[PDB]
Order: sequence, then structure tokens, then C-alpha cells
Amino acid sequence: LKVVSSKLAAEIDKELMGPQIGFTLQQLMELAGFSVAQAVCRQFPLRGKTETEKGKHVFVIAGPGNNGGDGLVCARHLKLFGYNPVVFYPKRSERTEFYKQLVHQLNFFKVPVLSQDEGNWLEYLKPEKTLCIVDAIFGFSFKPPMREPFKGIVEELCKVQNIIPIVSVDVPTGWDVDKGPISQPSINPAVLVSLTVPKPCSSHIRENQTTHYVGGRFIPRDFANKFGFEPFGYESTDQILKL
Ligand SMILES: [Cl-]
Repeated sequence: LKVVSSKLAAEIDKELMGPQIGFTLQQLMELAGFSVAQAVCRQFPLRGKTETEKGKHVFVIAGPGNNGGDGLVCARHLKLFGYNPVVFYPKRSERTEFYKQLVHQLNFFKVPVLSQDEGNWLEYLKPEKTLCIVDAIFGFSFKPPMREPFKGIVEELCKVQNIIPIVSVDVPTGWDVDKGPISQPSINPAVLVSLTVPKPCSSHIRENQTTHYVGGRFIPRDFANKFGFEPFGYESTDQILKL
């Protein structure tokens, strides 16, 4: 149960995409989004389920930053994996080119992308229509207080989180990245998919209530050790590891 502070997490990302290492946001985001999709597929296998059961959708809520981007990637892989993903993308930064491209990729795969209005997103918070919800609102760079419409979105999610499973990307939206859940109501994810390395707030989950996965398989030993942790033992060619 090793974790990295939000401060070091920012330093890691900065170094990974720095001139020395040379990683591009496109690569990391693609790999990260892939991880999340793989966790969803592993947690909610389609084998066995009836056609009616398979008709349910995977409701992906994308935030305006990096976390949301990871969600846009996740949605495309889920479509390829055989699921029926639906994306709710309320606030889009019209200055980040890659996010726009990720949306075009979703259109290419015929994955619905709802707006903050026209999409009546609330219809997807009903048990008979949604298999699980992917929480890709805010990542480790989150800093309270939370503003609308994300505040209200989290409220709506908390009302049905005990009936519909929520899969949180990197960290549970609304939680203090280092201190843990503070504000109430608070997200209680059925699954948490930490990216690169889990943050301090991850030690606040309950194993009986939340399954924990770590994703983002692109960290060498010496680099990890430099930041206080050991690279995770991903099995086979998996892009996720349980715990
Ligand atoms: Cl973010």
C-alpha cells in the first residue's frame, strides 16, 4: 500500500513529458484510458450476461481537463471491447487540440457524446439503463471548492452510487487527493483505478466496498524508486494490476 503525494504526482507527470524522458501526452493518455477500460471489462465481464443485460450502457462523465481526456480514450476502447458507452462531456476547453481530436475519434466509433443540456444526461442515472458509471471528472490536480455544474453532478451521482457502481479514474472526484473524503455527500466508488501510482486518498477506500486497480504501465524501476515507490507487478501484458 505505497502511495505518492499530489505534489510528487505533479512532478512525475512534469518529468515524464519533459525533454529528457520524451513521453507525449497522446501516448500517456491513450495508455491511461486503455487501463481504465480494461478494469471495467475485467470488473464487469460480458460473458454469460443476456442480450437484454448487455443492452445497458457504460455512462462516462468527462471533466474539462486531463482526467476527462482519459475518459474519452476509455470510452473508445469500451466500444471496441463490446460495451455500449455513452459520454457526458459538459465543459470542453476549446483550446486543447487533443481533446477535440479524442471527441472526433468517438464520433468515428459512433459513441454518443452528450452536452451540458441537449443530452438529458440524468436518464442515464437509472439502474435499468446503465451498467456502471465512469467518474472521469477531476484528477489528482483537483483543488476545492468544486464549482458548478460539477458540484451538482457529483450530488446526483452520490444519490445513486449505492445502486449503480461508479468506477473512478485516478482518484474519486471530490475527495481530497491527499487527505481523503472531506466534503459531503462524498463519492463511494465500486472501483478505483489509480493511474501511474495511487495517491494518498486511495488509502481511504474500503476493500469490502471498493476494488482497487492501478494502471499506466510506463514506469521504469529507477524512476519509481526515485519517487519513493516500486514499479507495479503488472501480470502478463495487462495494463492494470489488482491493488
Ligand atoms: Cl483534471
